[PDB]
Amino acid sequence: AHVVKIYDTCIGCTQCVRACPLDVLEMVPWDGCKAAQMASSPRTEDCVGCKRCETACPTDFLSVRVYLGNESTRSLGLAY
Amino acid sequence: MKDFTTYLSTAPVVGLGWAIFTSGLLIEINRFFPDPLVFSF
Amino acid sequence: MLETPVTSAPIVANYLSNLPAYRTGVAPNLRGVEIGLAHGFLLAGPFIKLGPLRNVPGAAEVVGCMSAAGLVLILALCLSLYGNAAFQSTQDPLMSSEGWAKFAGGFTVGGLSGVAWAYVLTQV
Amino acid sequence: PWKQPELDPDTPSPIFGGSTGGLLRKAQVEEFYVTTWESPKEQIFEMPTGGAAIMRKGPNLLKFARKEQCLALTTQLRTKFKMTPCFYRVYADGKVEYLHPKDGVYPEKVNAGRVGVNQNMRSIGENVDPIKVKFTGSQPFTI
Amino acid sequence: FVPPAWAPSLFVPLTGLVLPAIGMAWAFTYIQKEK
Amino acid sequence: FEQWVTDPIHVRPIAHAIWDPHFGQPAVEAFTRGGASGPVNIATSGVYQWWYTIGLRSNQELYVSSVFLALVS
Amino acid sequence: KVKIAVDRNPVETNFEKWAKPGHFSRALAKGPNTTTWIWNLHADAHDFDNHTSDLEEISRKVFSAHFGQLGIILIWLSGMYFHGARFSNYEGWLSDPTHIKPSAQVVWPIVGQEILNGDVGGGFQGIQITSGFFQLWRASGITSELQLYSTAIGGLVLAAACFFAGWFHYHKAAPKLEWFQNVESMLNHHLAGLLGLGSLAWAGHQIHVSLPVNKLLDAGVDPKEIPLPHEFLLNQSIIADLYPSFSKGLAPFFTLNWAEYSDFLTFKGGLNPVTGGLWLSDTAHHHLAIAVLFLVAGHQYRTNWGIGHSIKDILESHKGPFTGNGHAGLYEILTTSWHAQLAINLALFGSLSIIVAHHMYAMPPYPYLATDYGTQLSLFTHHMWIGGFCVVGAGAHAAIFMVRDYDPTNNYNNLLDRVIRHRDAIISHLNWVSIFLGFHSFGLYIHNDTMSALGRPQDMFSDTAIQLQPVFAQWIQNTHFTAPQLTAPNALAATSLTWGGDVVAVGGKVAMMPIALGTSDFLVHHIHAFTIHVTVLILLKGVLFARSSRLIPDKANLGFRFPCDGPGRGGTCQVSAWDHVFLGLFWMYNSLSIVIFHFSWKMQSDVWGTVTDSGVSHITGGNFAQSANTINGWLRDFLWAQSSQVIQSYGSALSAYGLMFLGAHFVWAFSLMFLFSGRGYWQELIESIVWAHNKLRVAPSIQPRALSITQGRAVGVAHYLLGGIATTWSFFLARIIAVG
Amino acid sequence: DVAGLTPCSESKAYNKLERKELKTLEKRLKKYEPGSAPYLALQATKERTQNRFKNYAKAGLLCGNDGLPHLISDPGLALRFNHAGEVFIPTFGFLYVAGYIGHVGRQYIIKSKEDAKPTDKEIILDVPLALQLAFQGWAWPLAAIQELRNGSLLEKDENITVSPR
Ligand code: CLA
Ligand code: CLA
Ligand code: CLA
Ligand code: CLA
Ligand SMILES: CC1=C(/C=C/C(C)=C/C=C/C(C)=C\C=C\C=C(C)\C=C\C=C(C)\C=C\C2=C(C)CCCC2(C)C)C(C)(C)CCC1
Ligand SMILES: CC1=C(C/C=C(\C)CCC[C@H](C)CCC[C@H](C)CCCC(C)C)C(=O)c2ccccc2C1=O
Ligand code: SF4
Repeated sequence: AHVVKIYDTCIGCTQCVRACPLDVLEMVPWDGCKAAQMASSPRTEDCVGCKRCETACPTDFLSVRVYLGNESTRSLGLAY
Repeated sequence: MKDFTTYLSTAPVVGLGWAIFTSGLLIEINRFFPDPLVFSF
Repeated sequence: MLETPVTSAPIVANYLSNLPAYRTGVAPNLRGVEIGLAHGFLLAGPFIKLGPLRNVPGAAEVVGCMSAAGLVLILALCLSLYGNAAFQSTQDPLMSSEGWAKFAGGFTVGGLSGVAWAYVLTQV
Repeated sequence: PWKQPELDPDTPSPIFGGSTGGLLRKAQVEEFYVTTWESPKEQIFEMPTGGAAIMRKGPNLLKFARKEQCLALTTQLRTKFKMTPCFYRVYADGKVEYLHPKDGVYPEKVNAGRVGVNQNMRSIGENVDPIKVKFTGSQPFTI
Repeated sequence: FVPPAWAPSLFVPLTGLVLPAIGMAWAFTYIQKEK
Repeated sequence: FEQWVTDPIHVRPIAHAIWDPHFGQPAVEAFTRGGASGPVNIATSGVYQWWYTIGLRSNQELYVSSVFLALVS
Repeated sequence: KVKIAVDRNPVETNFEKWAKPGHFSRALAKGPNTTTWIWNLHADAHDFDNHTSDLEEISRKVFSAHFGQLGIILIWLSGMYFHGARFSNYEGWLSDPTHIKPSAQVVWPIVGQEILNGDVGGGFQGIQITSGFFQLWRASGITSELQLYSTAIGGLVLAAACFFAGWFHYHKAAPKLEWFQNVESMLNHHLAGLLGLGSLAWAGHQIHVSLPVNKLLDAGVDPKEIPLPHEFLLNQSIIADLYPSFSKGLAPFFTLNWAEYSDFLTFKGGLNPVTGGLWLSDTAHHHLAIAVLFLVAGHQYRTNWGIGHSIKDILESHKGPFTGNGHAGLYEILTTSWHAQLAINLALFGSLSIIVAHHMYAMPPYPYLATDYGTQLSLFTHHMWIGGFCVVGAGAHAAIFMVRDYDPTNNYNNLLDRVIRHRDAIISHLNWVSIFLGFHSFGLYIHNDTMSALGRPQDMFSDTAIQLQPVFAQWIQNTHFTAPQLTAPNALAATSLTWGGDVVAVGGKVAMMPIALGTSDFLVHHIHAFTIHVTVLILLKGVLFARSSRLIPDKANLGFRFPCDGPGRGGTCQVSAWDHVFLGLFWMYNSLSIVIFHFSWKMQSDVWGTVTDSGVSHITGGNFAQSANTINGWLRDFLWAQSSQVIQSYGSALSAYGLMFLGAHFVWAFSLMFLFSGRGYWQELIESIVWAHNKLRVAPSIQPRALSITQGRAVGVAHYLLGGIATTWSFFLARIIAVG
Repeated sequence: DVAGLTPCSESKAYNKLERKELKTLEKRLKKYEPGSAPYLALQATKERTQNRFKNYAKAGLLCGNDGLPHLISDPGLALRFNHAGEVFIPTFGFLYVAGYIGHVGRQYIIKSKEDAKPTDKEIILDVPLALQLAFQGWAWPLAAIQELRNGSLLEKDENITVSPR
């Protein structure tokens, strides 16, 4: 499926997870940010690449990136 | 007055004023100098 | 899921039950023969009517019959292609690969038989 | 959460008529998703696959063909009535997978029990150029 | 040397009907070829 | 090619003959141009002028050139 | 129960909010920082549902906006009457309407545009107008320019009154929500007062003013020697001489002997041979009957006096077994949602505009209207396009209601819920119908073109080879030709000349004549039905899938107007209902363009022309029976055979039509860069221009940004529609003025 | 007599075009009585056409083979054949006016940035300040080249927003 990569510039604001319509991201404990939270993608096989997480990222550039490629039944959003 | 003046100070109103000013200037120039093409004093 | 009066009508249910495709009471060869007969008989219709030789009497029916036979053969080739390229991997024998091959053979046999029957009916 | 709940197919479905955008043949060929919630009272909600339904006072079970529909229903129930539902995924062979509350605390929380995966530890824009990774099968963002 | 007069009556239907038909048949079997 | 070689001003070059069973009789009659026995297409690629310029004159030369280029391919 | 509920002075008339451009929404209240704010200023200006969540303030804003639009309309009408009063040859046109072209716009000689003031006749120079205002004023009994001046001054006064009324009813005395929700009182007052009372007043004007002036004009007397309408109003001797039944003096009306009024309230259905228009007595009895029917219908609903009908009770009572809750929650929907009422009003208004265009080309309800071919063509095309725009806005605002104002609590098993519940079957069946129609019409056209290019005229679907005649339309035409014979024996002749009969001509030009229907007419009618079906499919798919879909289950949370949901699931570009309306606008444009092309060609070939002693010689010689069956026929015998007047109009008064034609081609071509492409390219180009202006230290404080994807689509569809509309307008007007 | 072209006064097609225009104007004029406003309008149009045709001649304008005057754009060639007033002087005048516009816009951009919310001044224009900068732009090239000399016209590449490579 698609590739979801999260960098260290994330501030743990949990906006990307709330904007996710397929429950791909998660919040794990961290020490590199003030909020002590870091975004993770343990369910990247269910991500369709809608880039809704990138819209909700408040940091400049993007702390979360979605790269398309190798579309599957789950990645193409097919009910059939 | 000053609220109406700031409304007149908005960009579309002053653009409209420039539009009427420039159009009237060019139209009066064309009317009182009928169809010129080459600058010949 | 959304049931309708026309889809769940008992008359519609028994009309679709005894159809050759949904009978599930015979070999695929007989169903293919019936399908080919019916569809060739109806497909010969527009060919004996509006073909390029429709103004010429006699030859119009023959030309339409060979065109219907060619269309039947093309449909049989596409049926065989679908059977070979659809059921190539793992209770109805029609959904099987060789079952669909026998269905296609019955379909082309019925198609040529229906074309010949339409030719006989147009001649008489 | 502490113990992963097991789905019950005998739980009553919410009061609804017939759906057209419901489960297709993929439900009997591939996996399909099933959402469960616990309604304290009967009320009308809007399904993502059609019109409106009425949930029963008790357990409620619904079936969908896409995980996005399940999460849309979940977030609608959480925003409108604070329902906290949960959906499973059932394959063709009957394998049941727990999907939304992986630790039972929802992904908005942390719970100090999830290991962060697929996290690049370098800043964005510090990735190597595609010329550096050529004829290797490794993307610049996958390292 | 010079082709016969029936060559347009044979090669044109061959490359207009038969050859594209067998090409599409081969391509259809190649698209849906599974393991 | 030979008729165009003899008179390069008046008669038009022929690209390829047309064999279309969907053609009607007025369409067959209207496409008979350049002194041909059937429906032909008037050549606009300019290979007639080029092959006249390089020295090709007979149809046998074009035949052997075509078979040699097929062998080369 | 029904009473006036008005709040006194809720909004103070202060200019403090005129200084701040963005004030209606909190998003724009923070001030501008990018240029996309400015477009957002001009996009959410009338989005009153987004500014406030209170329905009362939205209703007050709607009332004020309607008053403003009526004031604008009255200003435009007063300006039209003023232009007819001063810069017009209406008095010259009244002397000889069959030789002087109607002109009401005069240009200033500045840069050589004075050549646009063509020789319209009657010692006047101006632009030949196609609005038909001259025929409307002749139908209203207007003779001198003083009456037009008085009408213009009254229109300006009423426009100022309506503008002050909007200011008063918003700022001073704002009606409450309960005042707007009295739908029964609104319907009763509109049926009885807005429509019926106006119909009776216009009927009385036609009886007392328009009929004698029109009769004297048809008699051939001097318009200057025609007595003034007040002489007919006060003194009864002239009205008794013109109509003996006026000598009774309202006796037959109050003694129920209405047959005595048959001299000036006639039923002679057809065209007046003197002027080629509808009989004014027929229009008088028509508007009188319409007024009576609407005053009857306006006493239907119960408001405050017990008797009447309840709309909610009627809607809840009409429930069948196959529909569940039949029309249950619709009363609450239409009394709370402005957008549902907007969709209903726009759909019915557009359909009625199409009806107006059809029944106005069919029956010209104006003296010397059918002789002016340009006026009839322009009016038909204009009403056609306004109707199409209204019926596509109906789908747009229906989708807006679906996104915003739909409540699933009030819609459990009602009709809207079941429509949403089988929307997939609806869309699939409509798609199949559209595909089948497009095949069996456009493929028929391609078949005709191929068999024409293959030299097989006997293989074509023409009027000579394969007779696919419209037997139903021909049977209906024959039945309506015999409508006065057996089923409506009180009518003197047929209700229109399109069904059949003879040829009515005015001044040597044919006003109306029977229209023959052949295979080409059947082909173009089925093509029109196919295009309408496709547009209906697009707009219905936009409306029904506005909330959710299999592709996107949470489309309602994304709003009505969003560009996309990213490239996920393969790509979700143009998935919103707004994008569906944007796509359907082009299909509406294509449908109406084909419709008006069919109208222009059919009426130029089989209706319009000149009348000589040998017969009726049409403009194009009746090629529609042999050329309209192929696409190349429209390409050559309709688009290339015509449009020669547009390209040869240079150096004459019609050259502005050619310039407008070129500009319309330009705008249509310029729209394609917004229709195609995207946003990131222009954003990076703007970044490069930002670097260029930053090098020179002339970078603006407001950051320039590329247009939004929705904004870019809107700009593209707007410029595309404007270019196509003005192209057809210029081509039609130039062709119909030069040769007509 | 450059580019193989003849002067408009010496040309025959120019006089033929003028005669054709006068003929069609007279044909339009003959349909109206002399005591009517369209007659005076057409007489004024004919007088304007005659004045324009006289002014195009005896002014250095030349036409080739169609009577439509042609313009010479190369400086020097236009200088030695008195064709500088065709495009050479108007292009300098347009450059002067365009520099006026650019200098006025630059002055308004710079002078409205050292204050709170410069976008508010951008969207609601300071009309007295705009008019003052309008009447102070008559010496735009002097101020432009002086800003070039002192380096305030151009920004350095360190304070300029730049796209990643
Ligand atoms: C029989 C009485 C009557 C009449 C004639 C009208 C007439 C009208 N109403 Mg109204 N309405 C009425 C009663 C009436 N209303 C009642 C009782 C209610 C409350 C239930 C409403 C609630 C209502 C709403 C909510 C809206 C209208 C609107 C309109 C306009 C529709 C647009 C149109 O057709 O243009 C026709 C235009 C003309 C004929 C031009 C002349 C218009 C004149 C000035 C109006 C004169 C009639 C007026 C009602 C007399 C009373 C006002 C008096 C105190 C001065 C029209 C002017 C719409 C609107 O706001 O438009 C401004 C609108 O949205 N009506
Ligand atoms: C709205 C439409 C309309 C209008 C305005 C009129 C108006 C008129 N018609 Mg017409 N008519 C109409 C429709 C109309 N009719 C229709 C539908 C038909 C059916 C075919 C006719 C058939 C018809 C015939 C056959 C005749 C008329 C005639 C008349 C006139 C007689 C009026 C009369 O006695 O009525 C009754 C009028 C009143 C009772 C007056 C109203 C009460 C007043 C206004 C009270 C004022 C009080 C006020 C406070 C005090 C003054 C104020 C001041 C001090 C400042 C009048 C000009 C007759 C005519 O022209 O001869 C004179 C005639 O022969 N009409
Ligand atoms: C009965 C009339 C009516 C009414 C009262 C409304 C009211 C509304 N509509 Mg609707 N609409 C209508 C007809 C109507 N519409 C029709 C006929 C169409 C189809 C064309 C639409 C299509 C439509 C869409 C697609 C949308 C709306 C929206 C809206 C809302 C805000 C509109 C706004 O802010 O525009 C502000 C004004 C403008 C943006 C100016 C528009 C100017 C156009 C694009 C170009 C004008 C060209 C002009 C004719 C020629 C210019 C030439 C040039 C050289 C000068 C509001 C609820 C919007 C919304 O959010 O709904 C809630 C929305 O998305 N409407
Ligand atoms: C002339 C160009 C053209 C054509 C042919 C189509 C064709 C189609 N569009 Mg459309 N469309 C076009 C331009 C065109 N579009 C443009 C410019 C836009 C932008 C506004 C759109 C926007 C648009 C939308 C928004 C929708 C469509 C839809 C459709 C379908 C309707 C099917 C139908 O009724 O006709 C049947 C098809 C034809 C008549 C095609 C003509 C070709 C011949 C006659 C068919 C046979 C060819 C030949 C004999 C077979 C060759 C075999 C082999 C050699 C290849 C169809 C696929 C709708 C859809 O999906 O289906 C309902 C739909 O919703 N289109
Ligand atoms: C003589 C002549 C000619 C020629 C010319 C030429 C050849 C030119 C060149 C030129 C060049 C070769 C140039 C260059 C340049 C460069 C640069 C680098 C620039 C810059 C600029 C700037 C920077 C500007 C600025 C400004 C603005 C924009 C605004 C404000 C003001 C100012 C001015 C400051 C011709 C024939 C055509 C025509 C006639 C005349
Ligand atoms: C060109 C283009 C742009 C760039 C267009 C922009 C930035 C809009 C520019 C509008 C200008 C500023 C309007 C005013 C133009 C003139 C300066 C005003 C008239 C001047 C005369 C009176 C002198 C997009 O942003 C875009 C977005 C989405 C899809 C397609 C496109 C698209 O095609
Ligand atoms: S939206 Fe961005 S900054 Fe916020 S938690 Fe997600 S990756 Fe981090």
